[PDB]
Amino acid sequence: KVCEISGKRPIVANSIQRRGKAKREGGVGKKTTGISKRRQYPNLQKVRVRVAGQEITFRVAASHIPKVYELVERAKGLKLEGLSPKEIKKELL
RNA sequence: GCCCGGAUAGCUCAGUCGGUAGAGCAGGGGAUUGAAAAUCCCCGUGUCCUUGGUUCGAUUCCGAGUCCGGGCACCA
RNA sequence: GUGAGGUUUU
RNA sequence: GGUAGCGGGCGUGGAUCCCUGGAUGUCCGAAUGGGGGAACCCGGCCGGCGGGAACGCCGGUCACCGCGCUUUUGCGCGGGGGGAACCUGGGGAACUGAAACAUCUCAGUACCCAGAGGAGAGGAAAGAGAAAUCGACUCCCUGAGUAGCGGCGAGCGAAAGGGGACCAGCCUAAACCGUCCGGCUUGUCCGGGCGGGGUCGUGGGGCCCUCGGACACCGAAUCCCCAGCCUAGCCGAAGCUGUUGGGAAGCAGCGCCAGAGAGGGUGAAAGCCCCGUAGGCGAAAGGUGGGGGGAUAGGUGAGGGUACCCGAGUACCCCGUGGUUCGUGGAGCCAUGGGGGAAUCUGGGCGGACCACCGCCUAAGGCUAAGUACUCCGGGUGACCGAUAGCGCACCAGUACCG
RNA sequence: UAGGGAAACCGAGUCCGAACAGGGCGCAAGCGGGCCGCACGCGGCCCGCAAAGUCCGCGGCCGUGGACCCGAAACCGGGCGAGCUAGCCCUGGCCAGGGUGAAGCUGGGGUGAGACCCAGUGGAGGCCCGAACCGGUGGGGGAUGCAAACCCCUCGGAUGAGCUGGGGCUAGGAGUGAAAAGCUAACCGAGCCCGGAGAUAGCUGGUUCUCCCCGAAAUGACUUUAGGGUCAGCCUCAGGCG
RNA sequence: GGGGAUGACCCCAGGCGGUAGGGGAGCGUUCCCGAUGCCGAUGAAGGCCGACCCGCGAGGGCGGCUGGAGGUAAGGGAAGUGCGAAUGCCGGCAUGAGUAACGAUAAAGAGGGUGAGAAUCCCUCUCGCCGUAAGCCCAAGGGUUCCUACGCAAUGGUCGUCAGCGUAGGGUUAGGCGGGACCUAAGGUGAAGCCGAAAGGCGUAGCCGAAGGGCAGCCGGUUAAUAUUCCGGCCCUUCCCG
RNA sequence: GCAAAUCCGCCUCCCAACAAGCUCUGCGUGGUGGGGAAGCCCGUACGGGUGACAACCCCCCGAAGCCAGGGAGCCAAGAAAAGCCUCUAAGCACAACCUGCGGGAACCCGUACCGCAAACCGACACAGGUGGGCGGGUGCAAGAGCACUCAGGCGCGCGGGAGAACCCUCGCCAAGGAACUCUGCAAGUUGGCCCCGUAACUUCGGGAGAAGGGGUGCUCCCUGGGGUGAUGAGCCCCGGG
RNA sequence: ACGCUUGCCCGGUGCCGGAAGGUCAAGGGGAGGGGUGCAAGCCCCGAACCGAAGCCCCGGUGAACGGCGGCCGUAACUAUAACGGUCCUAAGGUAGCGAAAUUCCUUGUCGGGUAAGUUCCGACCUGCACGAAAAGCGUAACGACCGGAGCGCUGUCUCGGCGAGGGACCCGGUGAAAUUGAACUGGCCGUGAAGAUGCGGCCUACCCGUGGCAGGACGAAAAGACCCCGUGGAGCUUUACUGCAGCCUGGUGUUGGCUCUUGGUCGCGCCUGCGUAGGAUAGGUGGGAGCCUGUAAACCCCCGCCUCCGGGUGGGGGGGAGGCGCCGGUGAAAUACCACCCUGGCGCGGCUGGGGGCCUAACCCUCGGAUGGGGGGACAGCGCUUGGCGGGCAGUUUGACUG
RNA sequence: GUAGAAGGGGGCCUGACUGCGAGGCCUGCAAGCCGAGCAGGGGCGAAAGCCGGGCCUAGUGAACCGGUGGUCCCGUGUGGA
Ligand SMILES: [Mg+2]
Ligand SMILES: [Mg+2]
Ligand SMILES: [Mg+2]
Ligand SMILES: [Mg+2]
Ligand SMILES: [Mg+2]
Ligand SMILES: [Mg+2]
Ligand SMILES: [Mg+2]
Ligand SMILES: [Mg+2]
Ligand SMILES: [Mg+2]
Ligand SMILES: [Mg+2]
Ligand SMILES: [Mg+2]
Ligand SMILES: [Mg+2]
Ligand SMILES: [Mg+2]
Ligand SMILES: [Mg+2]
Ligand SMILES: [Mg+2]
Ligand SMILES: [Mg+2]
Ligand SMILES: [Mg+2]
Ligand SMILES: [Mg+2]
Ligand SMILES: [Mg+2]
Ligand SMILES: [Mg+2]
Ligand SMILES: [Mg+2]
Ligand SMILES: [Mg+2]
Ligand SMILES: [Mg+2]
Ligand SMILES: [Mg+2]
Ligand SMILES: [Mg+2]
Ligand SMILES: [Mg+2]
Ligand SMILES: [Mg+2]
Ligand SMILES: [Mg+2]
Ligand SMILES: [Mg+2]
Ligand SMILES: [Mg+2]
Ligand SMILES: [Mg+2]
Ligand SMILES: [Mg+2]
Ligand SMILES: [Mg+2]
Ligand SMILES: [Mg+2]
Ligand SMILES: [Mg+2]
Ligand SMILES: [Mg+2]
Ligand SMILES: [Mg+2]
Ligand SMILES: [Mg+2]
Ligand SMILES: [Mg+2]
Ligand SMILES: [Mg+2]
Ligand SMILES: [Mg+2]
Ligand SMILES: [Mg+2]
Ligand SMILES: [Mg+2]
Ligand SMILES: [Mg+2]
Ligand SMILES: [Mg+2]
Ligand SMILES: [Mg+2]
Ligand SMILES: [Mg+2]
Ligand SMILES: [Mg+2]
Ligand SMILES: [Mg+2]
Ligand SMILES: [Mg+2]
Ligand SMILES: [Mg+2]
Ligand SMILES: [Mg+2]
Ligand SMILES: [Mg+2]
Ligand SMILES: [Mg+2]
Ligand SMILES: [Mg+2]
Ligand SMILES: [Mg+2]
Ligand SMILES: [Mg+2]
Ligand SMILES: [Mg+2]
Ligand SMILES: [Mg+2]
Ligand SMILES: [Mg+2]
Ligand SMILES: [Mg+2]
Ligand SMILES: [Mg+2]
Ligand SMILES: [Mg+2]
Ligand SMILES: [Mg+2]
Ligand SMILES: [Mg+2]
Ligand SMILES: [Mg+2]
Ligand SMILES: [Mg+2]
Ligand SMILES: [Mg+2]
Ligand SMILES: [Mg+2]
Ligand SMILES: [Mg+2]
Ligand SMILES: [Mg+2]
Ligand SMILES: [Mg+2]
Ligand SMILES: [Mg+2]
Ligand SMILES: [Mg+2]
Ligand SMILES: [Mg+2]
Ligand SMILES: [Mg+2]
Ligand SMILES: [Mg+2]
Ligand SMILES: [Mg+2]
Ligand SMILES: [Mg+2]
Ligand SMILES: [Mg+2]
Ligand SMILES: [Mg+2]
Ligand SMILES: [Mg+2]
Ligand SMILES: [Mg+2]
Ligand SMILES: [Mg+2]
Ligand SMILES: [Mg+2]
Ligand SMILES: [Mg+2]
Ligand SMILES: [Mg+2]
Ligand SMILES: [Mg+2]
Ligand SMILES: [Mg+2]
Ligand SMILES: [Mg+2]
Ligand SMILES: [Mg+2]
Ligand SMILES: [Mg+2]
Ligand SMILES: [Mg+2]
Ligand SMILES: [Mg+2]
Ligand SMILES: [Mg+2]
Ligand SMILES: [Mg+2]
Ligand SMILES: [Mg+2]
Ligand SMILES: [Mg+2]
Ligand SMILES: [Mg+2]
Ligand SMILES: [Mg+2]
Ligand SMILES: [Mg+2]
Ligand SMILES: [Mg+2]
Ligand SMILES: [Mg+2]
Ligand SMILES: [Mg+2]
Ligand SMILES: [Mg+2]
Ligand SMILES: [Mg+2]
Ligand SMILES: [Mg+2]
Ligand SMILES: [Mg+2]
Ligand SMILES: [Mg+2]
Ligand SMILES: [Mg+2]
Ligand SMILES: [Mg+2]
Ligand SMILES: [Mg+2]
Ligand SMILES: [Mg+2]
Ligand SMILES: [Mg+2]
Ligand SMILES: [Mg+2]
Ligand SMILES: [Mg+2]
Ligand SMILES: [Mg+2]
Ligand SMILES: [Mg+2]
Ligand SMILES: [Mg+2]
Ligand SMILES: [Mg+2]
Ligand SMILES: [Mg+2]
Ligand SMILES: [Mg+2]
Ligand SMILES: [Mg+2]
Ligand SMILES: [Mg+2]
Ligand SMILES: [Mg+2]
Ligand SMILES: [Mg+2]
Ligand SMILES: [Mg+2]
Ligand SMILES: [Mg+2]
Ligand SMILES: [Mg+2]
Ligand SMILES: [Mg+2]
Ligand SMILES: [Mg+2]
Ligand SMILES: [Mg+2]
Ligand SMILES: [Mg+2]
Ligand SMILES: [Mg+2]
Ligand SMILES: [Mg+2]
Ligand SMILES: [Mg+2]
Ligand SMILES: [Mg+2]
Ligand SMILES: [Mg+2]
Ligand SMILES: [Mg+2]
Ligand SMILES: [Mg+2]
Ligand SMILES: [Mg+2]
Ligand SMILES: [Mg+2]
Ligand SMILES: [Mg+2]
Ligand SMILES: [Mg+2]
Ligand SMILES: [Mg+2]
Ligand SMILES: [Mg+2]
Ligand SMILES: [Mg+2]
Ligand SMILES: [Mg+2]
Ligand SMILES: [Mg+2]
Ligand SMILES: [Mg+2]
Ligand SMILES: [Mg+2]
Repeated sequence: KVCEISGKRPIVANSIQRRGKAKREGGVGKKTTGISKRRQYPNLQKVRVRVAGQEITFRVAASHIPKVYELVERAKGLKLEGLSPKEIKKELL
């Protein structure tokens, strides 16, 4: 799925397996022996954030783990202790 | 094709961690046992892989591989 | 407290 | 109404018909009070009716999601679904071609999903590429089947520049400043929304000093008005006689008009029998108004000092990938799935491994008309057809019929 | 209109090369030609629209496009179907009649007590015979039939591993399967409908008016190739030699 | 090759079987320039003939009959341009041929009536068949096929006056019967929540979901067609009001 | 009882205890109402008057149906929720609930016909298939089987001649009895009930209805009973001589 | 189902276990080189070494896949095998059956059944080519299964006949079907693509029908259902190829705090060499007549240090001119003065590489009413990357000449 | 085919060269083979002359992708790689 902050999507990518040592390191070269479609995913991980309303769980990538904890200090001057444990979620940017 | 361990007597094998070497068969007669089997005894078969070198030497150590194998590639 | 690779019938 | 037939009534006091604005518009259908096997059933609240408490009906409101206000209640603004073809993004084949065939081609095509449009996408250079050059973007013709890629086989295939259609450029965060709120050490600072301040490569901009003068100019893509166009239409020249025949428009005589001798109908073959073509008028009302006049928002300058800021897990490196002609080749650039990981103009990216010089441009935020594709629909044309043609249907057709 | 060379680069020359040896590429060779300018080297001229090429038309052929037409077995994408059939879940219904007589119970015999035996009672079985019912073993008819799976007789189970009504779930490289590769809407070694797709076919068939002139071949050299191909041989047309 | 009046008209010599093919010359059809024209009721295209004329031909002229309103030179062009074959297609009509069959071997016969027409329609008297149905009542399913009156255009495997066939008019009456305003199982949808590129897929509470549970009606008559509904007797249920 | 209870569950019980009381069904009787034939006249059809003041009594067989949530046995262990009964939370106790007495209201859809076929599904008025219930009587021991026949329908929607070969179905046959054929394939015999008898072998059940046989009709007399009815008179059943 | 058993061998393969050892990926590490720049710097390689899974190797596993022999001589001729010698050997089939659903020779041989038996039954074993859980031999009951025999009875037959109904036949009514080049369609003998109604010769035959047979029209149906070809298409298999699902595994993110001993380029330091032939704690060698020495020697008493148990080398606190080697002695080599690195027990400079023990907040599971308890615990799962297994799946290929 | 050496023996050398190659055999094409002669510089022989492998016919493999030396030709703005 999509990240909650950045938005990195699971992209498709070919898995081009081949056989043969290369040109400058060998004799002939690299011949492609088979191609197949492939489904690359991101590091979608869960993290708990202790806000005084509710301990919210997120879904964020490993390259954006410090974006969440950096985003707590940005999300500290906003309205704390909201009237429901769900409205704290979508009000991050 | 780099690397890995070796080629010993018709047969296969006792080996060195550098100063050693072969035992068994289709074989002839043989103390034996009161003239019976062969327990046991002489006995027919070493370029110890081809070759170069520390070395008193090479029947044994080390270097390239011609001899055969497993993994590893690479083959337009 | 100790002894047999062990035998065959003319 | 097609559309006959019986039986009735309307119209100059303007009937029928056409166009525009309205009202009603049962039920289903995004369906949306709820259920539901679509065109059915059952309700809640507020008013009314039937003698009306119990029963029924009518008129409003009651689905979900994202926003602003409302501290919760609730009120306003949008979205859901469909659309012949087109466009963008995310997935995505196989037969065929290589006279097999797995890389490749077919092809990022058919097809599936999402949203928007009368187009979409793209767009104001971290561009292009050799000339110190061009200067947003889109489309056509060239360049050119060229350079290139490719079991270097099949085959795929640019870009630069030029001639053209069109031409519009902008907005915002950052440094600095004012209010309010949040954490709280209520210190002298942090975090967020608003108001001024900035949109740059000739580097721009914040603060301070000097030159000052704008109170003059530009100007929308926003708004207002209007020319014009569309949804109904109107005016609009000119001929008779006799004969064959059932029928004259033919034929014979004398004529007429032409800004109209296109077409169709008229018992047959007509410029002068009719409807209209030439040409000119026509809007009360509703749409368009890219065309043209006005208004506003918004823009306007030079030197010195300071080096505070110029788009963060981002540039860059490695592995795995897609696109450009680039299939891993010397493999650049554009985005990145993962790992490491800064700087803010003495900072960076690019000019095809790479190093130095020399040139171009500021990425990591967003918007943008015009030129381009297509025809459900409107009309005109056709060396287009004429009921086995043409769309599947010229006819009461996506019907009868099959499943 | 200038071409060589892989390019650099050079140019009526270039390249191979030390080279003017030698060779491969092009080059100039003269068509209409009063050209007598009066030097028979004639320089080049009236001058055929040409050596010399381009643009358009009309034909033959070819490549990419479906490319003379018809016809597959198949592949992929999106969906429709478990009202037939296969399995299963929930809820109901069906099984006439007759017999054999298990476990237990009661009574009697037995001994010290049982175990054990007999009689009655008892009515369970994937029991037996046999109806509706679900099936089709064997025979006959039916064979453009009554029927795109029947009819007459005989049959196996018929209290169950049973039969069946109603509401559902499972699906195409998948479902289900007491397992045959059966069934999945009358045809299943991978359904049906649409689209790619006018797929491909060196494989069959067909290919429409007339007249005239010439006229073949079934051979050779090669191909994961022998029924098809490329070149040559054979034929025809046009332009030149004679 | 020649006379070369260049004659595109006649002499001389040679040749004229032919598939796949190569080449040359013509005919016919749709439309277009010619066409603001010409032909055409004294008769156009098309249809049926010709023993007529021209042409080696595809064919073109002319004459007669039918037809009732279009056709188009000469010279050219563009083709959706010439059919007998493709187990081609579409529509018609043949052969098979007055042939097989006429649909369970349960079975018909006779007298009257209607009617133009009767083995087939209506009535009566005999005979046969089913009678755990070939009888009756419901749920499926079908959707006016039910009844009456008038008829045989078409249908009934023959006829038919009849018809489940056509035209018209009627006919289905519910507090108590079966469903909803009651509930639930398998299963489906689905607040919260979870997962997945999107379409979407799981999923608590709750909702839907039945031939399952609960709930108050029995007997007889009436029409050509309605009956636990209409009516006669008789008994109950739910809710509201005093 | 994811408790709030006087309700339910558990433990202490003076008692009752195979019972009785109280509630829930079915049947009979029951105020009363309806039906009332076969046969006969009028009969076009349809059917109508009828024959009555109609009778409407008794006996037996007897269900898979009702009481029902009965009883016994067995393992494979045999749904949910709603109505209704009861106790309470917030609330209300001038309310609200229950039983009577009188008066009102009861809504939307189905309703015809065929429904084991001519109207459903099979291109057809198709010898196929289609769920549930009633599905009579007599005899065969019984029975939804067989044969016939009540009520109800039907003669199957092409017939009439002759009575060739040949096809299908059926019946019969001197003598042989499987000799035909790949094979007793097909056809035929045995067949139901009661009574004697029943082998090899075995997992002791079975084989087994083994194989083999005898009887079955009708009339009269005597007699054992059982059920209902009353103890038997009457009526059904099992028999024996 | 059940009675008796599952005997032989682990060589190939599958599987399990393996802290010894070989190979190997990403990666870590990096001597030594290359390009460029005036250099500072930047960019490429890079051999040593470390580095899992997997493969190789060892053992086990046969109610795992899988198989289970030949040859020469010997007993009163024959026969043997029960005995003696070989192995492509891992191993040579044991019990129990056997011309059998197995047997080619074969109808093997004998006996029963019949008069006649290629079938059947019971044995013989000469098992091409039974066989022990792809189970071996029997077995009460049972089977719409197959094979054989007998019995009473039957047309099934020798050998047919007769009768009945529904068709067939005639008449009245309705009235198709596939096939079809046109047909005015004779036989024989020859020819013709090699099987003649049509061609040639001879013979026969008036035209047209009705009922029947099916010998012909190479009759009809289906574009052979057998065989071959197509570089046709599918289903299935495998140690045929390549990928994928899935599984194992190193690195890395999620993912942390500590501790123990081990590892690598690692020589600053410790003091390690005795098969040894003589005097031996004798390393190969380099100087080898000087220095241990009065800044505290010698028979051996200090003594940490290691040890093959002999013994030597450092702190030397009390000694007091004596230790004795270059040669002789050993030999493949001569020290005692200055150390060149191997052989090693060992302190540490660079990174901790791996293996354990504890806590745990991340993460996961779980508990009635869950911002809180319990357990696992930085492991699992998940992403990227690397290597291996992998017909479970998919795309595929498997040639041609050929009397 | 060869003794009027190509056969056997001895001396000296590597022409078992580099750039070409007129004219041909054969062939569909691709290939295969003979090659007098020119230049440079050699070997043998005093010279004339011969030597561009083997007495001859078989002893092999088109193309593409790459490896090792030289050439310094191109090398993507410039100089280099
Ligand atoms: Mg990171
Ligand atoms: Mg003795
Ligand atoms: Mg009108
Ligand atoms: Mg009128
Ligand atoms: Mg009127
Ligand atoms: Mg009027
Ligand atoms: Mg008006
Ligand atoms: Mg309107
Ligand atoms: Mg309304
Ligand atoms: Mg609704
Ligand atoms: Mg809905
Ligand atoms: Mg109100
Ligand atoms: Mg009111
Ligand atoms: Mg009122
Ligand atoms: Mg809206
Ligand atoms: Mg498109
Ligand atoms: Mg895309
Ligand atoms: Mg493909
Ligand atoms: Mg291909
Ligand atoms: Mg492409
Ligand atoms: Mg939309
Ligand atoms: Mg849309
Ligand atoms: Mg536009
Ligand atoms: Mg646009
Ligand atoms: Mg846009
Ligand atoms: Mg845009
Ligand atoms: Mg910009
Ligand atoms: Mg351009
Ligand atoms: Mg321009
Ligand atoms: Mg501003
Ligand atoms: Mg007018
Ligand atoms: Mg006018
Ligand atoms: Mg007139
Ligand atoms: Mg006119
Ligand atoms: Mg006139
Ligand atoms: Mg507007
Ligand atoms: Mg405009
Ligand atoms: Mg700064
Ligand atoms: Mg690339
Ligand atoms: Mg990039
Ligand atoms: Mg990234
Ligand atoms: Mg960069
Ligand atoms: Mg660069
Ligand atoms: Mg249109
Ligand atoms: Mg049409
Ligand atoms: Mg017509
Ligand atoms: Mg339909
Ligand atoms: Mg030349
Ligand atoms: Mg020239
Ligand atoms: Mg089913
Ligand atoms: Mg159903
Ligand atoms: Mg049974
Ligand atoms: Mg029944
Ligand atoms: Mg069956
Ligand atoms: Mg059958
Ligand atoms: Mg059978
Ligand atoms: Mg039976
Ligand atoms: Mg039975
Ligand atoms: Mg069934
Ligand atoms: Mg599919
Ligand atoms: Mg599968
Ligand atoms: Mg399955
Ligand atoms: Mg089927
Ligand atoms: Mg199929
Ligand atoms: Mg096709
Ligand atoms: Mg295609
Ligand atoms: Mg071809
Ligand atoms: Mg000729
Ligand atoms: Mg040719
Ligand atoms: Mg010529
Ligand atoms: Mg003449
Ligand atoms: Mg002549
Ligand atoms: Mg000719
Ligand atoms: Mg020809
Ligand atoms: Mg036409
Ligand atoms: Mg005229
Ligand atoms: Mg006329
Ligand atoms: Mg015409
Ligand atoms: Mg006429
Ligand atoms: Mg055509
Ligand atoms: Mg035709
Ligand atoms: Mg035909
Ligand atoms: Mg006849
Ligand atoms: Mg006949
Ligand atoms: Mg006939
Ligand atoms: Mg007949
Ligand atoms: Mg009959
Ligand atoms: Mg009669
Ligand atoms: Mg009569
Ligand atoms: Mg009469
Ligand atoms: Mg009759
Ligand atoms: Mg119905
Ligand atoms: Mg119907
Ligand atoms: Mg009707
Ligand atoms: Mg009538
Ligand atoms: Mg009629
Ligand atoms: Mg009729
Ligand atoms: Mg009449
Ligand atoms: Mg009717
Ligand atoms: Mg409901
Ligand atoms: Mg209601
Ligand atoms: Mg419900
Ligand atoms: Mg409920
Ligand atoms: Mg559900
Ligand atoms: Mg769902
Ligand atoms: Mg119900
Ligand atoms: Mg019910
Ligand atoms: Mg409950
Ligand atoms: Mg009814
Ligand atoms: Mg009725
Ligand atoms: Mg029934
Ligand atoms: Mg029917
Ligand atoms: Mg019928
Ligand atoms: Mg029927
Ligand atoms: Mg049935
Ligand atoms: Mg009797
Ligand atoms: Mg009886
Ligand atoms: Mg019966
Ligand atoms: Mg009767
Ligand atoms: Mg009848
Ligand atoms: Mg009849
Ligand atoms: Mg009939
Ligand atoms: Mg007869
Ligand atoms: Mg007889
Ligand atoms: Mg007899
Ligand atoms: Mg016989
Ligand atoms: Mg015989
Ligand atoms: Mg039989
Ligand atoms: Mg009784
Ligand atoms: Mg410099
Ligand atoms: Mg340097
Ligand atoms: Mg540096
Ligand atoms: Mg059975
Ligand atoms: Mg017979
Ligand atoms: Mg019949
Ligand atoms: Mg007839
Ligand atoms: Mg013949
Ligand atoms: Mg003839
Ligand atoms: Mg003849
Ligand atoms: Mg026949
Ligand atoms: Mg722990
Ligand atoms: Mg925690
Ligand atoms: Mg813990
Ligand atoms: Mg981990
Ligand atoms: Mg496969
Ligand atoms: Mg393929
Ligand atoms: Mg000589
Ligand atoms: Mg050549
Ligand atoms: Mg030689
Ligand atoms: Mg560059
Ligand atoms: Mg450069």
